[PDB]
Amino acid sequence: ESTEAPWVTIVWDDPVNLMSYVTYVFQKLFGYSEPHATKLMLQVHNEGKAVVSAGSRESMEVDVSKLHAAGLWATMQQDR
Ligand SMILES: [Mg+2]
Ligand code: NI
Repeated sequence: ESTEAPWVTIVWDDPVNLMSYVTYVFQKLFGYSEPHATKLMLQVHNEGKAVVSAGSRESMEVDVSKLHAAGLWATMQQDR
């Protein structure tokens, strides 16, 4: 198949960061509203991970880097 396909950024639950911090980071880095950021934070915390953004591989690479700088456990993968 082709490599021009969409990717996602995933945040993984970590035992150190405050829930309030994670909500704030999603608002700050992605411009998300409070209800949206809180829902994603709670999904990370209750499911162990959440897709937080989606787009091209190169765009997701930026989101991962931004999240790492904020101290969050982020990875990216191709979306199937
Ligand atoms: Mg994390
Ligand atoms: Ni998917």
